Amino acid sequence: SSGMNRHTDTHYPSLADKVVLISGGASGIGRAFVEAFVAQGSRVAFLDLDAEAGQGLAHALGANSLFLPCDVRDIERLKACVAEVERTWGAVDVLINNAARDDRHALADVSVEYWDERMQTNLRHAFFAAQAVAPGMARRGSGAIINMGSISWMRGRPGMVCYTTAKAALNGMTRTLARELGGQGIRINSLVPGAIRTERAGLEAASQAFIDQQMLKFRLDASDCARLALFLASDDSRGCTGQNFVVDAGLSIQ
Amino acid sequence: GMNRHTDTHYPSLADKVVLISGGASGIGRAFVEAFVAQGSRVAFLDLDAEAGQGLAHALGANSLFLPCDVRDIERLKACVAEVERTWGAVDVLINNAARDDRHALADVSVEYWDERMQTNLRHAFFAAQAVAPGMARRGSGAIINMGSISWMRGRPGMVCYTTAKAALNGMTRTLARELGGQGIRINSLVPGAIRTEDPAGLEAASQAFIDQQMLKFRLDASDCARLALFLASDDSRGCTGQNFVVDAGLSIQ
Amino acid sequence: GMNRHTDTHYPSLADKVVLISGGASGIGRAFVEAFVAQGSRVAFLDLDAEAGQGLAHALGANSLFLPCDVRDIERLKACVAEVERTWGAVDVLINNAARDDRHALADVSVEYWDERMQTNLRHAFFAAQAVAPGMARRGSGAIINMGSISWMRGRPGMVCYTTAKAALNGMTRTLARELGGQGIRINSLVPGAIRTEDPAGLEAASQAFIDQQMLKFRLDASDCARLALFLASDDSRGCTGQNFVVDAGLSIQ
Amino acid sequence: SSGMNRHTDTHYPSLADKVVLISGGASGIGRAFVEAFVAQGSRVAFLDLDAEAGQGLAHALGANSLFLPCDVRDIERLKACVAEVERTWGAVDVLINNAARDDRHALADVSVEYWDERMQTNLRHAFFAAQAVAPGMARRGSGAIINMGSISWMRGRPGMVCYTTAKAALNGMTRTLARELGGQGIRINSLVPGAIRTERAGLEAASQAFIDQQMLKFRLDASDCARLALFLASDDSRGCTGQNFVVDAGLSIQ
Ligand SMILES: NC(=O)c1ccc[n+]([C@@H]2O[C@H](COP(=O)([O-])OP(=O)(O)OC[C@H]3O[C@@H](n4cnc5c(N)ncnc54)[C@H](O)[C@@H]3O)[C@@H](O)[C@H]2O)c1
Ligand SMILES: NC(=O)c1ccc[n+]([C@@H]2O[C@H](COP(=O)([O-])OP(=O)(O)OC[C@H]3O[C@@H](n4cnc5c(N)ncnc54)[C@H](O)[C@@H]3O)[C@@H](O)[C@H]2O)c1
Ligand SMILES: NC(=O)c1ccc[n+]([C@@H]2O[C@H](COP(=O)([O-])OP(=O)(O)OC[C@H]3O[C@@H](n4cnc5c(N)ncnc54)[C@H](O)[C@@H]3O)[C@@H](O)[C@H]2O)c1
Ligand SMILES: NC(=O)c1ccc[n+]([C@@H]2O[C@H](COP(=O)([O-])OP(=O)(O)OC[C@H]3O[C@@H](n4cnc5c(N)ncnc54)[C@H](O)[C@@H]3O)[C@@H](O)[C@H]2O)c1
Repeated sequence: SSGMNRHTDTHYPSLADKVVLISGGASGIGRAFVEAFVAQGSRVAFLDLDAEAGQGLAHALGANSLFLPCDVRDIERLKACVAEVERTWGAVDVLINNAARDDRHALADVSVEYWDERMQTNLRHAFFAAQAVAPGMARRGSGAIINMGSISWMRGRPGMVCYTTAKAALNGMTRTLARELGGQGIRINSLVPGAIRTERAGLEAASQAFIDQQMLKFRLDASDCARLALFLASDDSRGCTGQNFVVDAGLSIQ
Repeated sequence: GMNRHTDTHYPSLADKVVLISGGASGIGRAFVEAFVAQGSRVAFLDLDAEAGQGLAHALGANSLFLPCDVRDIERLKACVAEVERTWGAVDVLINNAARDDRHALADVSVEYWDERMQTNLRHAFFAAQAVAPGMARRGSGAIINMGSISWMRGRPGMVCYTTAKAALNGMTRTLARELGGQGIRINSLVPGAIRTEDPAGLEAASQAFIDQQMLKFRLDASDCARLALFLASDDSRGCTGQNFVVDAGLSIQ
Repeated sequence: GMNRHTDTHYPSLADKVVLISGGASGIGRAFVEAFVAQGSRVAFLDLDAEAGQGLAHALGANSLFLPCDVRDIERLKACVAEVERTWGAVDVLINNAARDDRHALADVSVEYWDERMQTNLRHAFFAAQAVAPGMARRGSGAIINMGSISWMRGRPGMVCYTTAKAALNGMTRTLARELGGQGIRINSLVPGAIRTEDPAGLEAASQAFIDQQMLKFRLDASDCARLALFLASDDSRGCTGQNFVVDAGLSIQ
Repeated sequence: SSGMNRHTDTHYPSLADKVVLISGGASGIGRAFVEAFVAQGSRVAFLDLDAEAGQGLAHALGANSLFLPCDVRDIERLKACVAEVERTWGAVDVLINNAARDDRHALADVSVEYWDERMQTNLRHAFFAAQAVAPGMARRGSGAIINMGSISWMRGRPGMVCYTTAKAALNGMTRTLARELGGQGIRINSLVPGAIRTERAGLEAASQAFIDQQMLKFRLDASDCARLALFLASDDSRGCTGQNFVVDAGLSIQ
């Protein structure tokens, strides 16, 4: 559907028919991944807690898009959602650990219950999702995992300690997983966005603030993220593992 | 009788109130002994009661052992409040308690992951949260997060421990910014392969670390403690947000 | 007959003007061939005239070989100006020319150091300086600095080469900021141990890199070229100031 | 002399009588090193192109301070200055590569002659000085090298490409030298300052700008640098090599 963003004009033959799985795929950046992979002719499954948003997107993208309802805090349902994907299409080729929650919170405000919840939606699934797809990949001898990272912890960003600390956690989980699974043919990297404009006056000011702080004087959008994801998924990046790829218009270096 | 760990003397450490988690054994013990030798008032937390009691008794009246399982945040909070009740606001927090037991990626259950994160990461946040208001009232404080080179070197077979350690690398930066306007500096102390209490199997493993290191000698707990004293003292007053790596070059191979 | 290096097709590369130093052989050749396959106009510089001539002849009318010894800044400037005269402003500069010959710390003279810095670092600055005004007039441009993991891994026995490579790591960041307001993005492409044209001695060394890598296969020039195409294309339009490391995990050990 | 800053109250017995060599020692940060080591009772030699500044400082600090005139661009004189130090006191214990020139310069303005000169005063000496002191150290089985680094290249600071690129060069030269010389007992690290107030209206504003950007809301001065240098020199840091130690009040993380 010409209504839905293709995100790039580039064509990656190596993505055709690969099985892709994206968590938090129904909105924002996750939606752009879902769109971009479908446009390259992958078989794309995504998970999201918003069922009516997920259903609309699968309906718009057609039969090579699959929407599986899932709350990533429930590891049981996450492993079930994985098993379903592997049942329908085979072993996953490309896992994108994207689901996350970046609501702001002062350090003094944080209760034990909040911290545990935030760690569960922000960090713990990426581990269990990678744990779930790994053996299928290993059986085949190949696959790719992308962990969505953030420059927020790199820039020491205050006021959201559970989210920045999870993002920092994934930076390290990428390296060690890379080592643990590389012998099996599985490459793992972190895609690290800067300030991506989405849909999640004073808005104009905040937007100009980013442009003033960035090296490249235009705003980043979800397309910039998906363009990096397609490269990281494709055979073009087959020797890259353990690494961060930062798409942030220079905002992390100031 | 006690390991003093350095002949250096830091006048700025005299009388400072120092709180260390997992202080009864290993690295944490070395911190406890080193800061006591500098004249600090040192409170430490540990779930090993017998080890903690013995150590406090051996070090005397400027050591205080509080029993605490760091997974229990309420007890952690209570231990902090009691330190502040006895000696006033903490000057120096060292988030040290950790469990680095090996575990294969394939075998980790939800429950293991939650517990390993709670032992290895969660408490460092809550301990910081507990000491911050007392620090801010006084206008000064230092926090030291014990880090690890293991995640930097992509070390396999202990994903919960390395991921926690990588978590604290980020938590250092962001809390440094969030609290530094209150006068609180926060850094991570990042050791390499520290020797701590098949003879050939041990000897061989120890030789392998020497062979891979740039400096050809084994590191021990004293190396750690000497870095911590500097990171606590007024000599590092302007350092915040940073890692300081004591690893004989093991991380650069 | 030619290595195309990828089956990927980047429409944004069609007709772009690409300048590569040390393009006649090895990695630089792979760049030359890969961008020509995408429909770009590719100019390359090299001191090996016979290799450059043959390559331009083999690739045809959208390849231009300019003889150039990159230590000679005046010639470097002249080659840039001639590219701009034939095809207009450069779209994509790849600072590639380097010499990585081994040399012991103890034995390096002033003259060796100066020459090794001139071959390995200086030209990348001047080449950037030469292409920047033409980029700025058009409002867009990309620069790629070929980096190395060797300094990151503290590799001994070639101090001039590793120090140059570490120099470009910093030069990437600062030129990214200085030129990005003009629309010019700058990144470093950082390969691991790339196979390029005692059999047991070679086989063993190659096996050692496989053993230390995370992915168990040897990297080649094509791996490099496929990253460069992405870093040149509109797919990386928002990436600047950054390293992109293609090393099969060799740098994380 | 009570007139001269001691920089710390800390006492390091392991520094007593060690031989220290500092390039660009007569002014600013280099002067603070010279003062701090003398106060710990080291034998301190420094090099500087400003003879009358160097003479004044050696006169003020007394007989365990030695001032050797030197233009660090002249590698010959630098190796001679080293040989003199080793002749008078033995092998150097602690080398601090501090001399540098941070005049601003637009990228378009830079001529070949400028670039080569700047690289010579900013980078090339640190290599040759480390080359000169190394064999004496190796003979003894011990020593320490500190390379003065800068957060400027880390923060992608524009308008001084020769200086930031040299600083970036030394970041890498620290790692590789660490490996090359570690078997000999020589440890090498980079001391990396933030915005240090020195003596090198609108000044007040610029100063407030740093405080606003820093995490810790006070200015850094030369003492902060020397306090780190003494630790890096002493036996207290005997297991630390190959590393950066950044003293910048959080300015690099923003
Ligand atoms: N916005 C940016 O500038 C930016 C920058 C850096 C990193 N990122 C990262 O990009 C990724 C995508 O972020 P986004 O901005 O599109 O977020 P978003 O919240 O706009 O959309 C993410 C999706 O995740 C879903 N989701 C949230 N909780 C979930 C749960 N428990 N189970 C299942 N689905 C759940 C949301 O409903 C939504 O569908 C995240 O990893 C985030 O950290 C974003
Ligand atoms: N040993 C090394 O090579 C090494 C290397 C890198 C980093 N580190 C870091 O050093 C720090 C100290 O480590 P160590 O090697 O001495 O560890 P250790 O396991 O020997 O000792 C840690 C201490 O914590 C206590 N402890 C553990 N769990 C606890 C809990 N739930 N409640 C209370 N106390 C608890 C233990 O009883 C022990 O006294 C840790 O943060 C570790 O991450 C150690
Ligand atoms: N080979 C690897 O494993 C590897 C690893 C990391 C980084 N790199 C980087 O890859 C880039 C390409 O390297 P390579 O391995 O193909 O090197 P190479 O030495 O095989 O080829 C470099 C090319 O530059 C040309 N050249 C050298 N000096 C020149 C000069 N003064 N004037 C003009 N041309 C000159 C050569 O003639 C050759 O064609 C270099 O920047 C190197 O730093 C290579
Ligand atoms: N100022 C800061 O905020 C800051 C920040 C980061 C790094 N640094 C670094 O700190 C170190 C000291 O800098 P500073 O600010 O005190 O500089 P300064 O210029 O104030 O004093 C440095 C000394 O070096 C001398 N010198 C310069 N050229 C020389 C030459 N060719 N031969 C011999 N001596 C020479 C100067 O005359 C002076 O005596 C340098 O390595 C600099 O990069 C400074």
